[PDB]
Amino acid sequence: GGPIKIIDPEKVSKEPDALLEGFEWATLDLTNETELQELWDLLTYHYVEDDNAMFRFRYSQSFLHWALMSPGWKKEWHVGVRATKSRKLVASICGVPTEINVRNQKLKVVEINFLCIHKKLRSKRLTPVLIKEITRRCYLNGIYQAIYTAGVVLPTPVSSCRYYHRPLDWLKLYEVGFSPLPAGSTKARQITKNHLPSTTSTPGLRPMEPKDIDTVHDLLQRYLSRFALNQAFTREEVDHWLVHKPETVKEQVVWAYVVEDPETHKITDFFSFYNLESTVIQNPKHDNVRAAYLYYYATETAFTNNMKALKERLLMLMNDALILAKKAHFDVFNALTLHDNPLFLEQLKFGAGDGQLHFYLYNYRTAPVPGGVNEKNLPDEKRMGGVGIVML
Ligand SMILES: CCCCCCCCCCCCCC(=O)SCCNC(=O)CCNC(=O)[C@H](O)C(C)(C)COP(=O)(O)OP(=O)(O)OC[C@H]1O[C@@H](n2cnc3c(N)ncnc32)[C@H](O)[C@@H]1OP(=O)(O)O
Ligand SMILES: Cc1ccnc(C)c1COc1c(Cl)cc(-c2ccnc(N3CCNCC3)c2)cc1Cl
Repeated sequence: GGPIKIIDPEKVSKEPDALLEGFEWATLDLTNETELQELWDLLTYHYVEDDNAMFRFRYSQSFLHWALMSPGWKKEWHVGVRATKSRKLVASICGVPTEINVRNQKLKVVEINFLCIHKKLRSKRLTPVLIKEITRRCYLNGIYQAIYTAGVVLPTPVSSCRYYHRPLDWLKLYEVGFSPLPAGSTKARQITKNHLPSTTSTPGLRPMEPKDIDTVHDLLQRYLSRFALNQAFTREEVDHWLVHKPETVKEQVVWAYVVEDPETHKITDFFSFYNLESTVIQNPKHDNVRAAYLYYYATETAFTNNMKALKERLLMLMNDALILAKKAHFDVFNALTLHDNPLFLEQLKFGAGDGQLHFYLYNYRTAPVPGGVNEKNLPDEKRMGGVGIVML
């Protein structure tokens, strides 16, 4: 495929379009703690809810710092709208730069995230106005393509993936209304079903350390290249997205583990997962669901091109991930059908979700890509090799 249109740099407007009366554009400076707070206040009460109004995503301030100030980031791409009189932040749309591979073409893009409109300004056609203004701001900086995911269907998706959920603390997920009691069964039998080992089983598995950066970078890129659509990681991005920094990050967001070969001492696998709570909206017993999401991972056994061998190693690596997540007090472990994940989701007892994530490319045309599912929307080993990028 290829780009849909060429942008004339000389016709990109210097000033933004007009906004609804009483409102004005504002560039957010998220190094300023009050503005980061303002953004957190908007998202906490106005961001992504499920269709039953039971859970709302609760990105923490530390997550946002991490997600929005990654290598190459520009404040010009953190876009707000404020009420002119109260100065209150009522809408947002953000991007960060990265490079992607789309069928062996390498593309400079922005990843678009955190589109949010205060509930009281909904249904006023403000979204197209947000979208068009961040577009202009990117165009001024020499970026002309974007990638994004959404829960809703818009023109020409590149792929689609289903959410899966492996219960770590089943009872709490039972009390919040998330997990069913099905149907001639017992709390105890469900806890039994979900009970995990207390120690990990992969030989040489330890926490990732800064010294592992170069070797993990190399393994990740090799693995990711087995996917038609992937993130082309830099060294700095491996550092930023995978290596938690104790001294500077007060609330930990990223968790990475490597597999040091007991004999050769070369890293042969790694996996990672991040922390993203949901607010439980109307609930007596509980306030908070603590969720871990599967992130990037890689394994040398994938290059043996033996699908049975890969299944074996992933079944073991991922079950250690569950055990480690449980140990860090997470209530549920979430994954999508992207990567080689259909090889293990069901067998490790993830239950199919109702959530769907659709993937989009702006100003770039390419043939559809497999999302790990089939025409019944259930995991399928023949339908992988497509989506290799995970977006927050
Ligand atoms: C090179 C640079 C390119 C840069 C940009 C590339 C493109 C980036 C694209 C943005 C990627 C975002 C990535 C994420 O962050 S996805 C996260 C989206 N956020 C939420 O779901 C949070 C809760 N919801 C809301 O805040 C509002 O409902 C939102 C803001 C979602 C809609 O507000 P509202 O409900 O007040 O609607 P409206 O009256 O203003 O506008 C109606 C129009 O908006 C279109 N719509 C609805 N949902 C989405 C959606 N998720 N992506 C794109 N478009 C969407 C819809 O087709 C309709 O168009 P049409 O019916 O006229 O055809
Ligand atoms: C199990 C659970 C726990 C906490 N919150 C939700 C919504 C759920 C329900 O499953 C969903 C459902 Cl139904 C929907 C989404 C969802 C939908 C639309 N957009 C997203 N985004 C999050 C990723 N970036 C793009 C926007 C997530 C995500 C999940 Cl994890």
